[PDB]
Amino acid sequence: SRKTYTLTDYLKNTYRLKLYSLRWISDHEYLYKQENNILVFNAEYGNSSVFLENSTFDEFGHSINDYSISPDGQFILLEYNYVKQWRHSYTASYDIYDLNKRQLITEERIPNNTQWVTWSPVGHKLAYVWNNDIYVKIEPNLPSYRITWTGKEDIIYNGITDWVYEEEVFSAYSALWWSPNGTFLAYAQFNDTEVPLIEYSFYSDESLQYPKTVRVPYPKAGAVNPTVKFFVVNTDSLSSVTNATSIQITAPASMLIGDHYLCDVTWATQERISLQWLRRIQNYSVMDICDYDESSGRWNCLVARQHIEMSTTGWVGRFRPSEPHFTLDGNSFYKIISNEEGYRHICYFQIDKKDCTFITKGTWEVIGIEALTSDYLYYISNEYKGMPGGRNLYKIQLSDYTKVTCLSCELNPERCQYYSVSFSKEAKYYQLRCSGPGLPLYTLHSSVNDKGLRVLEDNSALDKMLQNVQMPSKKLDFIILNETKFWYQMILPPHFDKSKKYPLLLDVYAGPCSQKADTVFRLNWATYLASTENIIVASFDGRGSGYQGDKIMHAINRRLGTFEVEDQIEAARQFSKMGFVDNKRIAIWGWSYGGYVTSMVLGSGSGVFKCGIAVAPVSRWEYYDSVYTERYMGLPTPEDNLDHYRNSTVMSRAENFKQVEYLLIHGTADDNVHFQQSAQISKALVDVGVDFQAMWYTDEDHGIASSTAHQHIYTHMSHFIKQCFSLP
Amino acid sequence: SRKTYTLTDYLKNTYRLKLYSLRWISDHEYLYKQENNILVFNAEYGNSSVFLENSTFDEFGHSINDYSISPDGQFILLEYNYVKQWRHSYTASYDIYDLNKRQLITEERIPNNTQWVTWSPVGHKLAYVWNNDIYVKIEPNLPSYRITWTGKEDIIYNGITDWVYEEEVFSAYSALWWSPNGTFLAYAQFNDTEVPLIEYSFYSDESLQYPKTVRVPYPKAGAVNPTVKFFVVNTDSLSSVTNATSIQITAPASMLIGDHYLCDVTWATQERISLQWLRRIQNYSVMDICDYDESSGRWNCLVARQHIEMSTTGWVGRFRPSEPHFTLDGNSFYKIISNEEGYRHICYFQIDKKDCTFITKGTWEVIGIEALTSDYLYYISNEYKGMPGGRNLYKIQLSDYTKVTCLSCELNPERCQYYSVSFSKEAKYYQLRCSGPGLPLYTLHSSVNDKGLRVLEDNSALDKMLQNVQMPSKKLDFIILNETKFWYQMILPPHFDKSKKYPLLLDVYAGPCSQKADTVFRLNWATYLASTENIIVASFDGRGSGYQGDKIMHAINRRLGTFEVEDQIEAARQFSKMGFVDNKRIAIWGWSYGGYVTSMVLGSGSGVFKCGIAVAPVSRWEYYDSVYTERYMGLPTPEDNLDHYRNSTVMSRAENFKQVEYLLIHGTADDNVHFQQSAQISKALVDVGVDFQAMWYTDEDHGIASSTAHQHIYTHMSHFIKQCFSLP
Ligand SMILES: *[C@@H]1O[C@H](CO[C@H]2O[C@@H](C)[C@@H](O)[C@@H](O)[C@@H]2O)[C@@H](O[C@@H]2O[C@H](CO)[C@@H](O)[C@H](O)[C@H]2NC(C)=O)[C@H](O)[C@H]1NC(C)=O
Ligand SMILES: *[C@@H]1O[C@H](CO)[C@@H](O[C@@H]2O[C@H](CO)[C@@H](O)[C@H](O)[C@H]2NC(C)=O)[C@H](O)[C@H]1NC(C)=O
Ligand SMILES: *[C@@H]1O[C@H](CO)[C@@H](O[C@@H]2O[C@H](CO)[C@@H](O)[C@H](O)[C@H]2NC(C)=O)[C@H](O)[C@H]1NC(C)=O
Ligand SMILES: *[C@@H]1O[C@H](CO)[C@@H](O[C@@H]2O[C@H](CO)[C@@H](O)[C@H](O)[C@H]2NC(C)=O)[C@H](O)[C@H]1NC(C)=O
Ligand SMILES: *[C@@H]1O[C@H](CO)[C@@H](O[C@@H]2O[C@H](CO)[C@@H](O)[C@H](O)[C@H]2NC(C)=O)[C@H](O)[C@H]1NC(C)=O
Ligand SMILES: *[C@@H]1O[C@H](CO[C@H]2O[C@@H](C)[C@@H](O)[C@@H](O)[C@@H]2O)[C@@H](O)[C@H](O)[C@H]1NC(C)=O
Ligand SMILES: *[C@@H]1O[C@H](CO)[C@@H](O)[C@H](O)[C@H]1NC(C)=O
Ligand SMILES: *[C@@H]1O[C@H](CO)[C@@H](O)[C@H](O)[C@H]1NC(C)=O
Ligand SMILES: *[C@@H]1O[C@H](CO)[C@@H](O)[C@H](O)[C@H]1NC(C)=O
Ligand SMILES: *[C@@H]1O[C@H](CO)[C@@H](O)[C@H](O)[C@H]1NC(C)=O
Ligand SMILES: *[C@@H]1O[C@H](CO)[C@@H](O)[C@H](O)[C@H]1NC(C)=O
Ligand SMILES: *[C@H]1O[C@H](CO)[C@@H](O)[C@H](O)[C@H]1NC(C)=O
Ligand SMILES: *[C@H]1O[C@H](CO)[C@@H](O)[C@H](O)[C@H]1NC(C)=O
Ligand SMILES: *[C@H]1O[C@H](CO)[C@@H](O)[C@H](O)[C@H]1NC(C)=O
Repeated sequence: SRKTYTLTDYLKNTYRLKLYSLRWISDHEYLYKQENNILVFNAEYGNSSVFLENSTFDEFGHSINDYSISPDGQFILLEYNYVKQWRHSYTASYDIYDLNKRQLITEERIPNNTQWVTWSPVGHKLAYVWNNDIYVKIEPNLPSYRITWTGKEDIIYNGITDWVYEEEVFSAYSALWWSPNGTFLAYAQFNDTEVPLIEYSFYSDESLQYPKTVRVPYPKAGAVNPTVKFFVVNTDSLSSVTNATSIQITAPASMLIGDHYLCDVTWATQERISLQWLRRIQNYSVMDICDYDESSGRWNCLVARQHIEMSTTGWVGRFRPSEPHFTLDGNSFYKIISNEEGYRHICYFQIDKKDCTFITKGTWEVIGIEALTSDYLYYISNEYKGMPGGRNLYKIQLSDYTKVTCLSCELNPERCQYYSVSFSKEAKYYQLRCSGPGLPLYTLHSSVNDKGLRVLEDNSALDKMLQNVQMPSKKLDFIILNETKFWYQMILPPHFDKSKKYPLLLDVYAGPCSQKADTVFRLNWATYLASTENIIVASFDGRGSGYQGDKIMHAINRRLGTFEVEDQIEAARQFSKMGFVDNKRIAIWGWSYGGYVTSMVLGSGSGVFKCGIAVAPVSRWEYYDSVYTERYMGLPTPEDNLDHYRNSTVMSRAENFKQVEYLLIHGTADDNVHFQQSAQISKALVDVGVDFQAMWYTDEDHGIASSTAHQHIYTHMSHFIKQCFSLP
Repeated sequence: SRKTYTLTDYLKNTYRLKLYSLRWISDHEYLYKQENNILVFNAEYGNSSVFLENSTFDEFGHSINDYSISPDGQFILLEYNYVKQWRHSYTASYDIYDLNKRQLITEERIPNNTQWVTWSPVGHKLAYVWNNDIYVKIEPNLPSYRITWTGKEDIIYNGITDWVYEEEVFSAYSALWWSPNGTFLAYAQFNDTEVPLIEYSFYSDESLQYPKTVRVPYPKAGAVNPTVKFFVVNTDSLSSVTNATSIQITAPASMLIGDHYLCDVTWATQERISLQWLRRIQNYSVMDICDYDESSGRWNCLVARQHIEMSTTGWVGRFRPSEPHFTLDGNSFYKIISNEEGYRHICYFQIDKKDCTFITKGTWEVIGIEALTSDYLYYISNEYKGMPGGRNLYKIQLSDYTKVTCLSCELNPERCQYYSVSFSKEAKYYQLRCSGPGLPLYTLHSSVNDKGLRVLEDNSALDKMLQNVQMPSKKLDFIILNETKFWYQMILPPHFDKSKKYPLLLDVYAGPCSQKADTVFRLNWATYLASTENIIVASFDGRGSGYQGDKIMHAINRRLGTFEVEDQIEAARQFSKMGFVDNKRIAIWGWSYGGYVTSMVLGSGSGVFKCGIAVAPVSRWEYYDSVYTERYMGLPTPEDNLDHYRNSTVMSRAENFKQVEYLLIHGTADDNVHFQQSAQISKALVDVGVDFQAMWYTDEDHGIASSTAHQHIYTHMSHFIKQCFSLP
């Protein structure tokens, strides 16, 4: 009976989680920002010298957005004038500071408006992208060599991804890859010549008299995609009297007979590079393994060494083919592939032998491979307790596959069931991040004996303040439909009394391979809704969700907008059954795919929901980008899946919105889910004569993430939900 | 105590006003459509033959949008495939039907996509515009002659106006003018080369995968305007072996020294044409009077016959310089100009004498000159009863200026105080349209003796149905501020009991020279609000309004967004004083300028209003079009009026919205008041953390006038108002 977690608490960020972001630099040391002084810590003993002080750049003259230290400690890269583009891309200006000579490098600098910069993985070589071309600097103070000359704004991209490659395939702006010791620089080249443009108004400061039209090469579903090429250049034989020789590695022939994507590049040795390609119909992929050829000076990709990967029940990978991890000599590698029972497990490959050996099996999936030593492989899985929403670090003995030790399950089972890990340069040490269900807990460990060295952060600061407030609780459980379990989670109000009728808000994402029912600790809008408004905020992972094998995941293949929406409605019904839910007060809300599902649900006239909110929803699949959409729906042609594209829009369900209160919200400068989508919904609802609520956000994009917009939307949503539930 | 006027009554249009739209064809006959048979009526005796039957075109094969009969009765022009553009512009396809030969003209037809068509004023010559060029047809079946070759989409306009000329100067798409007997075709040419474009998304049917970007030459305030040229061509000497000759008529030299507009063209004789020009700073204008010069084949405007008109207190004209009406010999003309007491009266000019003589004076304005015979001039004025919102037909004896007869005041003073008139080809007859405060009443009259011939329509059909419903009443009165009267109107609920506290909705337009307090009979949203919801819907004409002379009209010169908004707030206060108003329930709403004022008012934090709705508001003047904006504000430069442009935005008042409930509504395809404006408001409110309501209308323009959008918005607004007033 103290204060509750209020809307303002969330919005103003009064209760803050501490983190412990460290960047390893050797096998023995790491860096950490402390009161703006980057410090170097000794993994073993824990002592720390100051590496650089908040002082050093008092009079830089510019506000410093980020730093990045050369792998050999000698120089430090300074990032300023940060201007965001899409989710990962941005441009900045850069300056290099010599640490020996305590000075800034004044001549032959990095241009203003640089799109990407990266060090070589050892030493202090530099590669950067400027007006879509790649440049290399051997020494920070020396003149840079030009690698490509073809770069052209919104047409040719060298070393950086276009829109759809950034967002849907690499999850990165960067499209260049150094070889381990820095000899080679590989890069992708993207030709967007015939990719159609999305165009939308941007309004800017009210001083701007005419609105700007932003235009972006963006392939909607079934439209014309970019084409890609791959090159490797030798930075050691750069001339300054000759243009650099870039060596192309063509796609596999099987890929060349139609549209495809380059979807993974991973160096294997100093002279071996592995590449993964994927057909536009994303159920067939091929891996190439290429060796440097001394006498030719090109890259030989032995077809004997190819490895085909495909799926009959859906698409390849969770979102794309998994990345390989090679052994030091690079003759074999481990990779997560789905077994024949449909479960994602670690497989073991020989460069030239065509099959592989699973080194794990079970009714659970490997989340990712984390580290590879000479006789141990470390990975994260959801095996422990057989709960998919959990997350734990395991290690397996390379010389004996039965010897599997769980490195985190036992460490604190009550507080910690969701871990991630960050290893040191050779895995002498590792840092565990526990993120639920208790308050996050960062610790350090040495791999040699798996000894827990010390506690890095434990959020006891926050723990104090939090017993001062009536927090909500989280139940993670499952229900059974057709004797398979489907997990749900519920944020329950403080003093939850199971005999009363609570109003319930269904929190939905439901996208392919999504997981909204997990054991993470979160301070968010739902916390406020439970704590202050006594609303149960529930999420449910139905068909289509991940981490439970392909029978659940691929269940929506080619059939988006069906099973995942019906299972959501079902879950609602089940919650009524549970008894502590007010029947006549169930709501639903979600963002992106979440908004689509919300809308599809509200549109189905199942009468289960009183109302919902869709934020930046997809409304019909022909509008979303090709790489994502087609991965699940294939092509919107009559020979393929046009029928289901058309059978699955929100607008056809417009009529049924007559039975629900609806809130449509969408940022006008949304480059991802275009405003178009919401605009099509409103139109549909107007036409069939349905009242609803609406909200645009001028110049906000898909994040609606700008400070004041963020507060404004949640505020507007809160009022909506309260009035919908008749709370005061 | 029967049924009331409901929201559905308004939206579904259950109670319909009958009209009597007649198109005169001679001095003795007129046409009238009647369950789809155009009939010719005999003005004198009232009998009627059928002129053409709904039958004639049963199997035309196309749906017929409109007709237009050649002045000489021989042919009939048929308009189909109507596709709307802006307020007046559209394109259509056309067919000419021979009435003698009872046939359609099959060869040498009018192209699909014709932008404007018009007959010569006598005979059956044709002029049309296609891809921005002018063509003339001497006979309907003959090949057309090409007049201009320079026409170019969105750049060069021959014979039609660009955006801003259509909307703000000619109130017409058409920019060509026949001489009285059809000898000459005058036309304007518009060069939009450097006029910047407004661009906005259009979404179309949901089948359209990528949104279309509409782009339109549109000069915002202070931006680069179009330039204009004026030509006359002789249609009688057209060749078919020679490109046809267009004599240009340059603007006044005094105009060529800076930006200007052509703002009126009016033929005076068979060989005399009058032109009015206006400087971009719209307080100085010049009239040219041009004669055909047989000897040069050219047009001569003696500088000695020019007539300079200007204003020191504001701009010239109500919205532009008034049109001249010439005597038959074309040596003198009448024109409405403002006198030195500031009142708009009819002035009498001699082509070459530099002064003019007022033929009316008084504390009232002439609304317009209607007809001119050899010894009588007919006009509409707001003189009767000294009420500006009234409207009556007067006639003045040309031979004696003291002999002024009021032709309509007395006809039915109780039912009729707002008249318009339509004269026959020589003013032998005239049709009065009474439009308030009673139900509209159309009658016919002969001018010879001013005898009322018969009643054409009296809406008794509607009168019947209307006593079956509890209608509201309208009070028209004034209040006094600084011993001048300012008029208000109130739509009062049925059984209005002056001792109760009613909730009040302030209906605002407030634009320069506007009039929202008049005696017209209207069936609209306000009727519903009064009748069914017992809300007083009030309007108030404050400073800036028209028809009361320049001291009231010009009061907001260079100072938009001040006096007109403060007077609106004042009026609200006055209504509280009246005693029958609920203090804590005053609302305000308006559209366009009306939305601007509403917003400015809500933003002033006068605490008088609980809430308001802005539909397609102007938010800052730099966004609206040049011709309108500058007419009142001048140029947004530091040497001129930049300061007041900046001191008068809605967004700077954002903070004060914290004290009111707000609804922002705007059509996304608004080519007039661009969506941009509302987008800037929302952004401002978000940034300062103010909650509000919003609604966009996908693909609707400034009218929000499409059938389903129209119903949807008024519905959405109604809920808003009801909840704001706590009404069931
Ligand atoms: C952190 O301190 C260590 C030294 O402190 C530890 O030495 C161990 C041998 C052990 O006995 C332990 O109890 C003790 O606390 C620093 O190691 C140093 O490294 C460099 C040589 O490269 C030198 O500066 C020191 O001479 C050397 N110490 C020893 C005794 O070997 C280490 O530098 C420091 N780390 C930082 C950056 O804070
Ligand atoms: C990047 O842009 C900046 C800012 O526009 C440039 O800054 C100017 O640099 C020169 C130094 O000789 C001076 O003329 C000015 O004093 C600078 N302006 C400021 C505010 O510092 C800069 O030159 C550009 N840098 C690079 C790497 O080209
Ligand atoms: C980094 O790896 C590269 C690639 O193997 C090494 O470069 C080779 O060096 C040896 C000489 O010791 C030669 O056999 C090859 O000709 C080199 N490859 C070429 C042509 O690039 C290099 O030794 C490694 N280390 C460095 C130089 O940092
Ligand atoms: C319309 O008026 C025009 C001129 O106002 C008349 O034609 C001109 O005037 C006289 C009379 O025919 C001639 O001397 C000229 O040759 C004519 N000008 C030209 C070349 O067009 C014409 O008579 C009138 N037509 C009608 C319908 O009455
Ligand atoms: C049109 O209006 C302008 C602006 O109101 C008038 O010019 C102002 O008046 C006097 C005399 O020119 C000056 O002291 C001001 O500096 C003027 N202001 C500006 C910005 O022009 C002008 O008199 C009017 N008539 C015209 C076009 O001659
Ligand atoms: C209408 O009638 C005209 C006939 O003239 C006589 O009409 C009688 C009704 C009567 O009033 C007499 O005074 C008139 O002299 C005829 O000539 C017109 O052409 C007719 N018009 C039409 C369109 O039918
Ligand atoms: C390198 O390539 C560019 C473009 O092809 C060319 O203009 C430039 O001259 C070349 N430089 C040398 C050294 O040949
Ligand atoms: C990929 O999936 C599509 C759609 O079901 C189908 O046409 C094809 O058989 C699949 N191809 C392969 C190689 O699995
Ligand atoms: C054609 O007009 C006459 C009016 O007298 C009417 O009787 C007939 O039914 C009409 N048809 C239409 C379409 O109104
Ligand atoms: C105009 O359009 C229709 C449809 O394309 C065509 O059949 C017709 O003949 C066209 N001709 C004209 C009127 O120029
Ligand atoms: C008339 O004008 C146009 C454009 O200047 C020219 O191309 C055409 O050849 C001319 N022809 C005639 C018919 O005189
Ligand atoms: C950053 O500067 C100093 C340098 O050592 C650091 O100790 C301190 O905590 C920070 N300075 C302050 C007091 O803000
Ligand atoms: C069993 O599967 C789902 C849940 O997985 C269930 O709701 C459905 O009714 C059954 N089968 C189907 C989808 O035909
Ligand atoms: C009279 O005009 C307005 C009308 O309310 C008022 O604001 C003003 O104070 C009065 N007088 C003067 C001197 O402006």
